Amino acid sequence: TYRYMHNAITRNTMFVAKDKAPYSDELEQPVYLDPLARVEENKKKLVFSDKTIQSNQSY
Amino acid sequence: DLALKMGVPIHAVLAMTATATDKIGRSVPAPGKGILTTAREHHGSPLLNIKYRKRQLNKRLEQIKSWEETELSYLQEESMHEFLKERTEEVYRESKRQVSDAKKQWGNSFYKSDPRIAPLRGALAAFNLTIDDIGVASFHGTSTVANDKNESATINNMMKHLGRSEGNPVFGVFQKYLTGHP
Amino acid sequence: PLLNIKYRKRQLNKRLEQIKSWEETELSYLQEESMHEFLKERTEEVYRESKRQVSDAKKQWGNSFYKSDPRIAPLRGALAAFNLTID
Repeated sequence: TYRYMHNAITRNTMFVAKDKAPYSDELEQPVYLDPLARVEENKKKLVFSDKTIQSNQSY
Repeated sequence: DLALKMGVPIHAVLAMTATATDKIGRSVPAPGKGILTTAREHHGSPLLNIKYRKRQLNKRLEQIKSWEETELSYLQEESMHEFLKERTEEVYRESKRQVSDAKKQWGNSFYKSDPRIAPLRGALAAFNLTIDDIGVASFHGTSTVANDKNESATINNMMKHLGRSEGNPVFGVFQKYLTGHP
Repeated sequence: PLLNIKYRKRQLNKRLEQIKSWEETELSYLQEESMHEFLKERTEEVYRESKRQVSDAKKQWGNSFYKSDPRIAPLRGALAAFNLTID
């Protein structure tokens, strides 16, 4: 938080709009319908992946 | 309980109610599938059976009555009349609350902790109703191109995810055709 | 005594021991009941159910002990949930 607060106070990037949801339009509804769906790190962004939706590992 | 106590006309049971948001966007008025979460469940169950829940609650109630008897016996050891009255009221209220919490867990909130049981499915199953027992879907039905498409899509997908029998559509009420849209 | 936490704590303690007895009985019954997949699913169910019984016990005896005691106010009981008096 200290890192982020200072980086953004000086670069004027305190608010970073999310361009995309953590789920794609293709995976949106399985994410909605899976209570155990949770984002994971991919391409340095927290997003939903097809492997982690309706997975036996989560249950 | 209160409705029965006052004898008001019980028109229906609000088995479920929920609200949801859609996603990142730049369109405020655009509807979305956010309320599809009300039918969320994991597929990758005796809790859905009521006889199992009923026997669970039965022996929980017998444990509660044993607890009540023990507490009254201890109170016997413990203005003697006023003290006994107050503590007997307490034991009765506490046993009633243990019973109520047991009934809440096993008949009302049995599905809040089960991912495999969706909110909608478990709200219906609290009254031994399957998804097929949802006969009518009072649609928002705003006569809008995006709204009636998206809404039908989410209702259909939630019915399909809830394992509704094929050939068992929900009837769509579109009361706004007559009443307009407030 | 409902305003006293030691009383509530011992109440919850024996409620928890009842819950663990219930868990052991349920696991024993599951032993009688894809055998590996069935056992995994039902063991998950028993663990979740025992966890919820524990959570409901803790809710009744530590969180919502005052919700149906008229003599305990919402403010007084909200404070007493953390052993805090009105002072």
